[PDB]
Amino acid sequence: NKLFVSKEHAPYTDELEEDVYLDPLARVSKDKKSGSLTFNSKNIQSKDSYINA
Amino acid sequence: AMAATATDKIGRSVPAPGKGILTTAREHHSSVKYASPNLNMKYRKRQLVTREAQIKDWVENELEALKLEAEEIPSEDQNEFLLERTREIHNEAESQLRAAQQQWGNDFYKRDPRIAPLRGALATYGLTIDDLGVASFHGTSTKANDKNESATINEMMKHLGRSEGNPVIGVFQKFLTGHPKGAAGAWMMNGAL
Amino acid sequence: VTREAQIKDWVENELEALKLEAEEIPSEDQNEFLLERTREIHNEAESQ
Repeated sequence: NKLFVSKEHAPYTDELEEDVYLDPLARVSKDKKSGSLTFNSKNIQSKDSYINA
Repeated sequence: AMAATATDKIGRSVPAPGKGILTTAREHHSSVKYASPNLNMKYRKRQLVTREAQIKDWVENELEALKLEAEEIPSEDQNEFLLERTREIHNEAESQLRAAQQQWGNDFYKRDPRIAPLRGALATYGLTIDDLGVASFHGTSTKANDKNESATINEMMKHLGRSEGNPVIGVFQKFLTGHPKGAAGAWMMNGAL
Repeated sequence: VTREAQIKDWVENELEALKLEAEEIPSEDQNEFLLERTREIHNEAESQ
């Protein structure tokens, strides 16, 4: 009985809440700490990609 | 020019708002040195007249072909066929243009990360974020809405380069009326006009 | 395929123009500009 797994914390964090909201190339990634999918400041308004698309 | 809706995630908790709309300002500031010419109309104009030629030379190379084709096929039951294809040509040639517009006049920013829809919602008319004179507010008189309906505005101007000293003027059409639950957006979309 | 040619010959006539333009404008802070427009070209060519 574990098909449904209530999210308790979103991928973004309240500190990054809006740093994504109009940085449209924020791809979440693997969190080797958790195995979960959570954003990182290393890929947010990163003009590395913000033009690549 | 722009309209949208937004939300964190699944129907999870109703009574609290948040960032959701800030995504109407998504753009990749990763490198802003080399200007994005797409915002300069002139650039967008040349591309257009350019293809127009292409759209123009295209028909002649096509209508000429109905000659060797549209009467070599049938009897002289001909202009009923020409009109059936010529019309189409003149039409296809049309639609084959008004697609160029939206690449160059309206929908020239959807497929660009480094231009949020909002600049492109306005740059399409030669406007700028610095001309968003006003902002009509949900303005409910809650501790948060008025508090969070106002933060966001800051960012989306803190993020699009609104000139320090170009605030936008809080209109609150609700002190008169109330909260029409689902009617608000009009009352405040009426005012606007 | 017809317009593809048009979409194809279009870039070359455009990328060639970044030559006479993208280094006549600036210093050799160049491929940061090219990449800013070339990318766009390859992209505009796509959407086109």
